[PDB]
Amino acid sequence: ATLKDQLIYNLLKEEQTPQNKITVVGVGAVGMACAISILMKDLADELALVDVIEDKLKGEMMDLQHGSLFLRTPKIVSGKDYNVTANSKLVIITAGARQQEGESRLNLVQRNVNIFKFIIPNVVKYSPNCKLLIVSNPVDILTYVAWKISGFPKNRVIGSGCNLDSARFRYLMGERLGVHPLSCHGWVLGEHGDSSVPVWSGMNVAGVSLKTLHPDLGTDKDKEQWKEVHKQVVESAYEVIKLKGYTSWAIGLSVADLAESIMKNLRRVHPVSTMIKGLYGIKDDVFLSVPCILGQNGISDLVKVTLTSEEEARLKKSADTLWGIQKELQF
Amino acid sequence: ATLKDQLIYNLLKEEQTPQNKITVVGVGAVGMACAISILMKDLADELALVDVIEDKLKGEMMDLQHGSLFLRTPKIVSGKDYNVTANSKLVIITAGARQQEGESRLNLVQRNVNIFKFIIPNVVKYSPNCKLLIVSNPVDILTYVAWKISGFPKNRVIGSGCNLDSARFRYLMGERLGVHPLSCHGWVLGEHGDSSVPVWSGMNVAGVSLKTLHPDLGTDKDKEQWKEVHKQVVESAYEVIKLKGYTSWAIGLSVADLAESIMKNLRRVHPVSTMIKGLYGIKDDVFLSVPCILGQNGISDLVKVTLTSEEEARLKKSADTLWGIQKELQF
Amino acid sequence: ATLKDQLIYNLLKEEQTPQNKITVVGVGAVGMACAISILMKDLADELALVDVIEDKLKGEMMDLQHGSLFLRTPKIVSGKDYNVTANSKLVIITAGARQQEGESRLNLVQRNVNIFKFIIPNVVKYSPNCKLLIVSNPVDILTYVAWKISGFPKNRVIGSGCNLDSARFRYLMGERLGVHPLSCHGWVLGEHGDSSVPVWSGMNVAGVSLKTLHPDLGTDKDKEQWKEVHKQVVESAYEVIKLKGYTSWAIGLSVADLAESIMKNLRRVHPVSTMIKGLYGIKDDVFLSVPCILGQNGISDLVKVTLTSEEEARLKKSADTLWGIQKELQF
Amino acid sequence: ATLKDQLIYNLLKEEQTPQNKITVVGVGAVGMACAISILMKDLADELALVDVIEDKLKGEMMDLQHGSLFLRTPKIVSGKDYNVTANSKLVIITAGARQQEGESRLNLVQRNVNIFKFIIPNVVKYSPNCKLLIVSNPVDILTYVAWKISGFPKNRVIGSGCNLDSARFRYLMGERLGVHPLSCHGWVLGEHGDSSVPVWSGMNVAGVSLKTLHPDLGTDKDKEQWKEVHKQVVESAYEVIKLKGYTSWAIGLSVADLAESIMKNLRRVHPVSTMIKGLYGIKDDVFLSVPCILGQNGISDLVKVTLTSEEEARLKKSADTLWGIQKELQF
Ligand SMILES: NC(=O)C1=CN([C@@H]2O[C@H](COP(=O)(O)OP(=O)(O)OC[C@H]3O[C@@H](n4cnc5c(N)ncnc54)[C@H](O)[C@@H]3O)[C@@H](O)[C@H]2O)C=CC1
Ligand SMILES: NC(=O)C1=CN([C@@H]2O[C@H](COP(=O)(O)OP(=O)(O)OC[C@H]3O[C@@H](n4cnc5c(N)ncnc54)[C@H](O)[C@@H]3O)[C@@H](O)[C@H]2O)C=CC1
Ligand SMILES: NC(=O)C1=CN([C@@H]2O[C@H](COP(=O)(O)OP(=O)(O)OC[C@H]3O[C@@H](n4cnc5c(N)ncnc54)[C@H](O)[C@@H]3O)[C@@H](O)[C@H]2O)C=CC1
Ligand SMILES: NC(=O)C1=CN([C@@H]2O[C@H](COP(=O)(O)OP(=O)(O)OC[C@H]3O[C@@H](n4cnc5c(N)ncnc54)[C@H](O)[C@@H]3O)[C@@H](O)[C@H]2O)C=CC1
Ligand SMILES: NS(=O)(=O)c1ccc(Cc2c(-c3cccc(-c4ccccc4)c3)nn(-c3nc(C(=O)O)cs3)c2CC2CC2)cc1
Ligand SMILES: NS(=O)(=O)c1ccc(Cc2c(-c3cccc(-c4ccccc4)c3)nn(-c3nc(C(=O)O)cs3)c2CC2CC2)cc1
Ligand SMILES: NS(=O)(=O)c1ccc(Cc2c(-c3cccc(-c4ccccc4)c3)nn(-c3nc(C(=O)O)cs3)c2CC2CC2)cc1
Ligand SMILES: NS(=O)(=O)c1ccc(Cc2c(-c3cccc(-c4ccccc4)c3)nn(-c3nc(C(=O)O)cs3)c2CC2CC2)cc1
Repeated sequence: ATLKDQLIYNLLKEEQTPQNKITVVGVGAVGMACAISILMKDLADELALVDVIEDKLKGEMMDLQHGSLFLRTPKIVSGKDYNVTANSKLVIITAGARQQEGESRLNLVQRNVNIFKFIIPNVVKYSPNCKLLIVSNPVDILTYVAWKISGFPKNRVIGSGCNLDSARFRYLMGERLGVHPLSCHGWVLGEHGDSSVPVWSGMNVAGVSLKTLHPDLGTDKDKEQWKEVHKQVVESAYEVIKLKGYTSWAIGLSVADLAESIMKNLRRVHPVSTMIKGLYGIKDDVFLSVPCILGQNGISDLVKVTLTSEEEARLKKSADTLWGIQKELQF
Repeated sequence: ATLKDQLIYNLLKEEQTPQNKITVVGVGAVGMACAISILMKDLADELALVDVIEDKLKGEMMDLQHGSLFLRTPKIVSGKDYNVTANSKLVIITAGARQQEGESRLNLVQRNVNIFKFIIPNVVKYSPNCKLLIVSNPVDILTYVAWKISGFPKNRVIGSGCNLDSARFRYLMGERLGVHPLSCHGWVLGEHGDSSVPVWSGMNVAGVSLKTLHPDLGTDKDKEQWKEVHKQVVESAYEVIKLKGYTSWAIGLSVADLAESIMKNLRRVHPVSTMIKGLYGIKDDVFLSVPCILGQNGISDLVKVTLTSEEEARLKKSADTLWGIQKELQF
Repeated sequence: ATLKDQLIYNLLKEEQTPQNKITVVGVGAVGMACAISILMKDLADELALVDVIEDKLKGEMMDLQHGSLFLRTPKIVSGKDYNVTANSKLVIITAGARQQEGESRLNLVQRNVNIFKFIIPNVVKYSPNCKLLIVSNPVDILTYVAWKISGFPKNRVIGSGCNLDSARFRYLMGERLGVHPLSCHGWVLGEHGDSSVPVWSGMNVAGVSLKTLHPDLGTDKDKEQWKEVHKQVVESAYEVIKLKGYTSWAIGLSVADLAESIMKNLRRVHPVSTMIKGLYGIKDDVFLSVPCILGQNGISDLVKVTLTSEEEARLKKSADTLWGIQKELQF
Repeated sequence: ATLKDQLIYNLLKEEQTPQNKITVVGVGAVGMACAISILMKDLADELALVDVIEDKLKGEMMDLQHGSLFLRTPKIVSGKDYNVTANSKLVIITAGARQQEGESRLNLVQRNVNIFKFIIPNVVKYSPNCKLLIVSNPVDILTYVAWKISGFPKNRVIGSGCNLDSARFRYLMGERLGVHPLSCHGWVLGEHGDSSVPVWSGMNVAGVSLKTLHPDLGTDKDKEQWKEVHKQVVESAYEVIKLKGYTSWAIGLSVADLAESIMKNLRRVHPVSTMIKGLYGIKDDVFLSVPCILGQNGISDLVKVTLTSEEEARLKKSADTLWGIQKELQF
């Protein structure tokens, strides 16, 4: 008899069957920040990692495993084969190609489409009932791509979208007011990053409309230049990329926040990218961030924000530019 | 009036003072993993980061700040000047040089000594009552270096030591037994890494001694080769380094574990590197890991583990080796 | 030698000092729910309990101590003597008399004033720098009582106020909308309980004003009867009291929420009872709930909510009523 | 269109299907302490409460619901009908009769059996795949009763047993040593309370056997009287009952600890009561606490503690007395 059998009497030859499993595909800085954030929030009973770089993948898995004593996620697995991902409730895509020096980031779209053409069918093959959370950029385009390839209904395909943009907005708003971002409310909608739309009518503390207090809010003649808050939502992201080479910690925390609502069926409202055709005169299949109710079935509902004519037109124009690029992608 | 003053009536304008502050020096992978782990465990109400690479430092700080919505640590600061670190309760040193190709371990440690000669006096100036937690390698030697440079009493100078090695031991033990590492008990003592000592007499589940169940435990005669568990404690560290280039997540969690005991005054027992002169025939100023009680004053007590003659001789040999290196360091 | 000295070598024998200490005075259902909530949220490194019923006090203390394995608050103490409370950062007052059958509300408050005349001077003696959080009812009147007895500056005397009423409001709002209360925003201000004021202009999801969507919101004309949401804020409290005899769990969580902002210096915004003289035509020393910024110094700022004429008149009428009662209290 | 439909566009008519549901039956002080502890540890996505006292049940449910803002458990339900319990992963039984003044607690056994004859078939009817965790006293007898009535395999019927007794043991051990109970290891096995067995051979800090350090450990001639540690495991429970009337907080934390391992599939080792026939010469169907591995299938394995002849005989005698009473219960 082995020492294990000397010490331990077994009652059950059990079905190792995962109940609250999450997969992260792509273990770059973003994927691993999502992983550590999910692990430290105790959201999964099993975590699977997938990548194409085999040594890096195994090393990251082992590094996490060596911390198991300090975690409450008892099973961490990895592999290039998607059988390690079977029966995931939630599959997070952070995979992408490396932009080469000098080239334009427009070259990355089709490269990442080709990556998704390999990833997404394998995800579906092993977790046909999962929710897909897309993080890879350009995220609104790639969420549409993931939706198309997966065949999933739109409630189960979620783009991380403007959840991070809105977190940055509330951070910068809190800095100006001396109030924790949790008590500073404001919504950035539409496309992630450059073209996002700040909804000035919704910016408030304790239910007090800042736009009503300060009618110049969000205009160019605002002597306090609150529009700079949204400008810095975009430019601070480019600044972090310039300063440290990439961003990782805030998106990792953002993604774990989305995973928390999904895994725990919270029905909190998050600005994530969803298939928005049938709103705002948008007549094309495109994904844009609006406030969505997130839970165990993905996006079950969304909030219809009342928009100014200018805000609505910006969303329509974003839909047009998304549709224009999408019709030139090769599936 | 400003929008802020329209919205908010100020009662107090008093110089806010830091209450439960941690500093991390060095924002490579290890420092940032310590940072994110401390942040996600809510161990500090203020986090300061220091490095000599100014752009990387600012970018990491901003990245964390952008996740403020998702955290409960309201102040995150950074700078190359140590005034940002003033009044830390705990200062975590992860700074070090990059060992160059063909650079000897002896030349490398001296370069880290020269780094500590700049860091530690500056830390002491602005937080003279802090606890020092030394992570940089060689960690046991550099804990001695920090102790000698700081002038601190020995209770307030702690090497992360074998807390990580023991976590790896318990992970590997749990893998063999099918039990969570939290319930698998076993202690790795002495030097971090290469020369660490597994204390087979303490390995147990539910208080059942594995050595008494299986007297070959820890010997080469053991048909089940349980010595491989300790061999993998050392080799798996080198394997992660080979596979992903460095280690970060497990040491980050290990450091947060130590920080939790110190910041919350828990008086849990951890194997950390402490001044061991007076034990095991060691008469030199050497730091090695033994089980220590950790709380608000650093190391207040240590456990006197009953060691075999062979185990004691390995600690004494380690102390001899460490002192031989330390007495040739240029301070 | 003793077993303890065989096992443990002591380095430091120094008077341990309290670092992040909370006291709860009064260990009825409300005090103990505050206690367990603070313990399970890891808000304090020392918890002191005080009451005049000595056996009940010791039994509650011991019961918590027996769960120490499952907590991270290493010191739990109690006594009728206030030396056990020395150096608390936050002192939570839940003490009060049992209203007798046929005893008037005016006779009852005077009995709680006489209780506060013994409690508050003793608290101040041993923690002169603490923040006072008053929970006992009538909470707004007794916050004034504690302020006048303590001599504390107004920033350090806080009534739990309408944080609980607003939580009930958001729960009931979330039930109607199918959204988690965390994402349902609405503020109940003024007096706790009976005479509280719902601020319909601030009720929103994702920054979308419900009053602007549904102009009948808050009126008797409203076919959807949203005023019933605020009516249930008051009536559901009385219903719980009728059904289980008292309320405890929600106020315990509400108090822990306030304690979290104070202990961690979060500067989140909470509707708590604060000195309101100078607003809304109120010239008397009266405490009512408005949104306040809570941190390490108590209430540092308050938000000036834009109120309708009717809302402002209700706050002014409340202040008139409270002052009429307070000026007849015997100190 | 209602305000809800004006604000929110619905994507999914969804199956409200519970994924991580827990039920507590009996909402006395113990049941509600288990409930609040489970809620504050975020273990369930749905909590159901059952009792026969209808007003108390509704009041406790409402009090919890009013705290929803401060929790992450989005659905709290209650009822006397067990359809509210459908599809629970884990069902915790804390129901029991009130001992009348003067009568012997032996009269309670059959009264609580009769209670279980109503409860357990209804639990099975609506959650035929759940794990049953029995807390009601006498817990080892009633765990056997629940096992018999339910028809479940023994891995899915768990008595809270000596998990609490062992937590008290480690608390008292920590008090003597000045070490947090988390670092003080020691096991109390067998029957809950009066007849429990302290396993002195397993008592250790950092793997250091206290019995080997101090061979009088656990004997009557021990000049330091460490046997008093186990005496106080029993007597401190009776003391709390005398002082406050009952115990609740420590058992609530104990039960949440067991629920954590079960719901998160941790495979930690806990001393819980399990059907032990086939060990220690025990030839009868009886439940006694031994160290069990707990996870998503309940008790999957148990540790075979090496026992002295006296320890083994105490467990055999306990089995005999359990069997003697059980054969006089009426099912
Ligand atoms: N939506 C948002 O708010 C944010 C999104 N991101 C995006 O996250 C993505 C990843 O960011 P980083 O980690 O910094 O990039 P990275 O390039 O370092 O990591 C990408 C990983 O994907 C792996 N990969 C490539 N092809 C793969 C394939 N078929 N299958 C599996 N794995 C594959 C790669 O080997 C790599 O390890 C980027 O697209 C980035 O723009 C980053 C921050 C904010
Ligand atoms: N004790 C343990 O268990 C473990 C310790 N380590 C050690 O952690 C240390 C850091 O590891 P990595 O982050 O991977 O290396 P890294 O080289 O990427 O980071 C070191 C950082 O220290 C900075 N630095 C150099 N001189 C400085 C000075 N005067 N002041 C402030 N910052 C300075 C550097 O700019 C660098 O950003 C290494 O020595 C490593 O061996 C790594 C894992 C396990
Ligand atoms: N502000 C809010 O939102 C809410 C406040 N409360 C109030 O909390 C207070 C306590 O509620 P319960 O625990 O249910 O009542 P309780 O009567 O059971 O507990 C009050 C405790 O105060 C003790 N006491 C009396 N005089 C004392 C003195 N000098 N010093 C120390 N302790 C003393 C009493 O022995 C008692 O144990 C009540 O006034 C209640 O109305 C209750 C829930 C909501
Ligand atoms: N195993 C352990 O370590 C510990 C176990 N306990 C035991 O917990 C049990 C409950 O303790 P308390 O809450 O203080 O007692 P309690 O008598 O106040 O609560 C029992 C509840 O069960 C309800 N009840 C009675 N019959 C019922 C039925 N058919 N169906 C549903 N509910 C029913 C009762 O109405 C009552 O609300 C007791 O047996 C106690 O000995 C208490 C502490 C330690
Ligand atoms: N609506 S969309 O058309 O899908 C969409 C449009 C635009 C972006 C910008 C972008 C990209 C990115 C990378 C590679 C290719 C393209 C690309 C290619 C073709 C056409 C359009 C865009 C975009 N990366 N990126 C990052 N953001 C972070 C962060 O930390 O926020 C870190 S990199 C950001 C947000 C910027 C930092 C604030 C993204 C998406
Ligand atoms: N007792 S000592 O003399 O202080 C002491 C002795 C030996 C070590 C080894 C070591 C080093 C290291 C790097 C550079 C120089 C020296 C050095 C310089 C002079 C003299 C001796 C050694 C040591 N780095 N390193 C790491 N470990 C990890 C991990 O993840 O564990 C990641 S890098 C480890 C632990 C090994 C991987 C498991 C460490 C300390
Ligand atoms: N603005 S004020 O003048 O301070 C102020 C005015 C009125 C109240 C009502 C009240 C009392 C209470 C008890 C005893 C005496 C007095 C009293 C004495 C003198 C003068 C006026 C009132 C008030 N108790 N009480 C509770 N609420 C809960 C809960 O769970 O909410 C549980 S008991 C509530 C809130 C009600 C249930 C919703 C409270 C405060
Ligand atoms: N092995 S057994 O035969 O099942 C078994 C045997 C003995 C007990 C004792 C007991 C009871 C209890 C209540 C009612 C009836 C019987 C009873 C009836 C017939 C025959 C035997 C016992 C026992 N209640 N009780 C509590 N403990 C706590 C705590 O906080 O620990 C709070 S009440 C305790 C533990 C004591 C405080 C430390 C329990 C079980």
